[PDB]
Amino acid sequence: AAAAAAAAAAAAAAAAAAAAAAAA
Amino acid sequence: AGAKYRGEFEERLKGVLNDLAKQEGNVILFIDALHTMVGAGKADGAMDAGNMLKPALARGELHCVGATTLDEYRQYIEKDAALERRFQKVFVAEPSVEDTIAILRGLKERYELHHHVQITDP
Amino acid sequence: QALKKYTIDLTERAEQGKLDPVIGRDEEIRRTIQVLQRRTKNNPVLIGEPGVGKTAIVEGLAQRIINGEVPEGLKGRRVLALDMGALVAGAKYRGEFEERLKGVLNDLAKQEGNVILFIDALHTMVGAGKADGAMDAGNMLKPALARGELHCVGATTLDEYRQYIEKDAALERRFQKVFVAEPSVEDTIAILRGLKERYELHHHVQITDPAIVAAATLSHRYIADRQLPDKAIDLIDEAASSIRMQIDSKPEELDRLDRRIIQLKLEQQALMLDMLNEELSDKERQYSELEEEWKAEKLRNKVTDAEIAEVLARWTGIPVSRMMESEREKLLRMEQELHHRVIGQNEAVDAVSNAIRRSRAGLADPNRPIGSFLFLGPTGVGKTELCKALANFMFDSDEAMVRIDMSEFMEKHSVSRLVGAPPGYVGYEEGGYLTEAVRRRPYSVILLDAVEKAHPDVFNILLQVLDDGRLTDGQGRTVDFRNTVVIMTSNLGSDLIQERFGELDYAHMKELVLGVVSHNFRPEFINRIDEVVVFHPLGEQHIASIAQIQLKRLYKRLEERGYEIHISDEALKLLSENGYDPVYGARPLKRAIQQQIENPLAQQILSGELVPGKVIRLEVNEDRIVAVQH
Amino acid sequence: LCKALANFMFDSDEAMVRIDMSEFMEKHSVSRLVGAPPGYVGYEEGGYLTEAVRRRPYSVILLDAVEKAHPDVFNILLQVLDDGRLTDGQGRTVDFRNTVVIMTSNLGSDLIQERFGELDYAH
Ligand SMILES: Nc1ncnc2c1ncn2[C@@H]1O[C@H](COP(=O)(O)OP(=O)(O)OP(O)(O)=S)[C@@H](O)[C@H]1O
Ligand SMILES: Nc1ncnc2c1ncn2[C@@H]1O[C@H](COP(=O)(O)OP(=O)(O)OP(O)(O)=S)[C@@H](O)[C@H]1O
Repeated sequence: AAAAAAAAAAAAAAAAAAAAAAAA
Repeated sequence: AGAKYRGEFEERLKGVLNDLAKQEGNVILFIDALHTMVGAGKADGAMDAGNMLKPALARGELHCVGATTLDEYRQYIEKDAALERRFQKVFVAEPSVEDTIAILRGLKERYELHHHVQITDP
Repeated sequence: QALKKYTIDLTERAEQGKLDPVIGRDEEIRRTIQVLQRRTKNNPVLIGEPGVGKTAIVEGLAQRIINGEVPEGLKGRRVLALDMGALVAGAKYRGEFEERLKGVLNDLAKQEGNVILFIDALHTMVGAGKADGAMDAGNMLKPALARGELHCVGATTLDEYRQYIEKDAALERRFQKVFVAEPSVEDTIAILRGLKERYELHHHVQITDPAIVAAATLSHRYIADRQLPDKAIDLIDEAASSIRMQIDSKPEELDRLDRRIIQLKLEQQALMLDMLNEELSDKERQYSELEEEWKAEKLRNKVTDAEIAEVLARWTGIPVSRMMESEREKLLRMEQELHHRVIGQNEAVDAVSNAIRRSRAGLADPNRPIGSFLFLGPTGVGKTELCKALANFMFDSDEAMVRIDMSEFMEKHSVSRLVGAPPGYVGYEEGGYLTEAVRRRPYSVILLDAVEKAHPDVFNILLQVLDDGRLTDGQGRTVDFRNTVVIMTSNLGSDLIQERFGELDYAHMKELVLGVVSHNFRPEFINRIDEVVVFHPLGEQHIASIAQIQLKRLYKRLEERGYEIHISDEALKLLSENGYDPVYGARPLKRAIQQQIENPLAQQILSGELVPGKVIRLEVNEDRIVAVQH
Repeated sequence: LCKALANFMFDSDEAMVRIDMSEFMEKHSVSRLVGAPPGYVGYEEGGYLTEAVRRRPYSVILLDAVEKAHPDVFNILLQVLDDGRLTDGQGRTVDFRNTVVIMTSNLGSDLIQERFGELDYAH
C-alpha cells in the first residue's frame, strides 16, 4: 500500500548578453 | 536538505515558526546569509523562505537578525522589494586603523593560548 | 473542518482587539466593498507599491465590519485570511493538496457565501504546490472564481503582479485591480496620529505631535527606496525604542564614555610609548563629571522632533540632527578650519564654508544639491586639495569621497560607465559606478577633477544633476542627489589667470574667465553652477606655509620611523628660493623639498649612520642642506 | 491606407499585425520580431510576427517605416518575401503565404516633392 509521492522537480533557465560597438 | 517531497520544507519552516510563536517573545533569531534565505525553498511551485517568513516579519512577531554582504544585498534582496523593506539596514563600515589596533590588542590572548607563542605589540 | 485548520479569521482578531486602527483610505475601501458585492468576479486585488497599507486596507475593512460601519449585505461576513503555506506544508503524497483545497472549497460553499476570503500575497497562489501532478491551486480556484462563488480579496505588490500574475492570463481576468496610491503627507500625519496612540501605549513613552509631523516631512524628504506611511512609522517606533533604552539604562553619552573607558582599560591592560593614560584620564574625569550632572537632574521621558532627527541621521547618513555644541563650534570656524590644509585662496574657502553653512542651517534649496561649484585655477594651487580638505572636514577622513575624474571620459562613450549599461547589454546588472555609490551613502562629495578633458557632451548628465539632482541609471531607478556636494575643477584660462590676476579686480577676472568658459561650455551647463570661483597662484608667504605643512607631514612620517628632526630657519629660505616659480604653483616646491632634503636624509639613514632619539637638525651648507647628529 | 485595408478586410483598424520597424534599430531585436532561441529567458513566448501569423494565417502585416531599421533585419524580410516562410527560434516554420506584407517609407521626400511637377509616373 504505497502512495506515489509528488516531487520537487528543480528546473533551469539561461540568459544571453548583447554587446554594442562603436564604428570608427 | 531533507525535502525532495512537496511541502516537506514548508512543513519544517512552519513548525519552526510555530515554535518561535510558542516561545512567547524570548528567542532572538539570527540568520546568517540572508541572501541564502531568499532563494531558499525554490523548488518548482514552492514558496521560498520569503513567502513564509514574510507574514511573521511585519507583524513584529519574529526577531530575525540578518547578516549579508552589500553586493549580495543588491542582487538577492533589492531585487525583491517586499522582503527588502521588512528589514532595517545597518551599515557596518570597515573600521579605521586605530580601532583595528585596539581589536587586535583584544585578540592577542586567543592566539597566545593557541600557538603558545608571544606577539610583539609593535 | 478545513477552515478551522487552514484559515485565520481576521474579524475574530478585530473583535478580540488585536488589529491596528486603520485611518483614511476611504475611496479604496469603498471600492473594495463595490467589487466584493458582485455576481461574477467577486475578487479584488490590492495593487500598490510595497508599504502603502494594503494589508491595512483589508484589516480596516475587517474592523469596519466589526464596528458595523459597512452596508447591510456585509454585516456578519467573517473575513478569513488564508495561509497558503499551511495548504502546501503537508502534501507529500500525490493528491493530498487538492483534497485539502477542495475541502476548503466545499466548506466555503456550505457557508452560504458569508465568508470573505482574504489571500495575502496573491502571487503565492500560482505555484501553490504544483508538481508533475500540477493543480497549483490556480487551476482549482479558477472556475470557482469566475462563477463568483469565492470572494477572494487579494493583496499583491506591483512588480510581483507583473511577474507572477500577468504571466498567467486566465487568472488575471478573475481579479479586479485596485491601484492603491501612496498617500500624501497630511494623510500620513493622520495615520501616525492613530498609530501614535498605539505605539505610545506599547513603548510606555510619549510622542509629541511635532515629532509626528517632523517624522512625516523628513521621511518624505530624505529616504529614496521605502515609502510612506511605512518609513514614518519606523522612525516613530525606533525613536520610541531609543527612548526606552534611555529611560531603562542610562543616557547615550554615559554609554559612550562608559564603553570607551572600559575599552581603554582593556587597552592599558594590553600595554603590559603608551600615550594612552592621558586619554583614559580625560575620559574618566569627563565621565565622572557628566555622571554627576546626570545626578543633578536625577535625560528624557518623551519623543521630540530632534529625536527623529537623531534616528534619521542614524538611518541614511545625512546630518539632520540638531547641532551639538562641539559640532556647531567646529562648524563656525569652517573658514579657519580649511586653512590648516589649504593656505591661501580665500575666495572659494569662504564660499564653500558658506555653502555648507547654508546646508546645516536649513536654508538649502530642497530640490537642488548643496554644492554646485566650478573651481578654476592654475596647475597646482590646491583645487584637489581644497576638495580633499572638504572630505577631511566633512567625514574626518581624507580619501573618503567620490572622485570621478573626467580625465578618463574623453569620449561620448563613458556616459555608460557613469550611469550603467542599458538592459540587455553587458554590465547591466552592475549599475552605474556613480549611481550605485550615491545610492549607498547619499551625503557625500562628487569630485570631478580635470573637468575640461572630457568630450563636451558628457556634462548633460550634470544638467540633470544640477537641475534636480536625480539621475536614472540603466536599471530605470532614480538615485536622488539632493544631499551631494558636486564640485568641478578646471583650468580653462589659467594662462589668462596667471597673466591678469594682478591689475584687475576679482570681479572682472571672474567676468572674463566666465566668458572663456562660455566659449568652452554651453549656456545650459554654466547657468546651473552656483559659484564659479577663480584661483590665483601662490606667492612666497603661501609657499613658506606649504613648505611648513609638508615638513610637518614629513616629520609625522618620520616619527613612526623614530627620528625627530629640527631645521635651520635659513633652510626654509633655501627651500623657498629653491622652490619658487610662479608658473607651476606648489608642486615644484614639493619636489625640490623631496630632492634637497630627502636624498641626503635617505642617504644617511640607509648609510648605517643614524640612531633614533637623536636631536637632528637640517643645517645648511653654502648651497646644500645636510642633516647633523646631536 | 494600411488601416483602410485592414478595416476593409477585417472591419477593424487594429485587426492587423502592426510591426513598428523603428523599434528594431538594434541588430538584435530580431529576437523580438521572431523569437528567443531555446533555453533563454522568454523562450516559450515566440515572436510577435511569427506567433501572431501562425495564429491567423490570413492577415495584413504592416511593417511601419521600414527605413529606420537596422539593416540586418532585411534578412528576415528577404526570407519572407522570398518564399513566405520563416524559421523562428523554436524550430518550427510559419506559413506566411496568405498574408499581405505592406511596408512604408519616405526615402525620396525631397525628390518626390521636387519633381512631381513636370515628370510622369514612370520617371
Ligand atoms: N491607512 C492606514 N491606516 C493605519 N495604519 C496604516 C495605514 N496604512 C498603513 N498602515 C500601517 O502601516 C504599516 C503598513 O505595512 P503593510 O501595509 O503591512 O505593508 P504592505 O502595505 O502590506 O506592503 P506589503 O505587501 O506588506 S510588502 C502597518 O503597520 C499598517 O498597520
Ligand atoms: N594653498 C595650498 N595649501 C596647501 N597645499 C597646497 C596649496 N596649493 C597647492 N597645494 C599643493 O598642491 C598639491 C596638489 O594640488 P592640486 O589641487 O592637485 O593641483 P590642482 O589644483 O588640481 O591643479 P591641476 O591643474 O589639477 S594640476 C598638493 O601636493 C598640495 O601640497
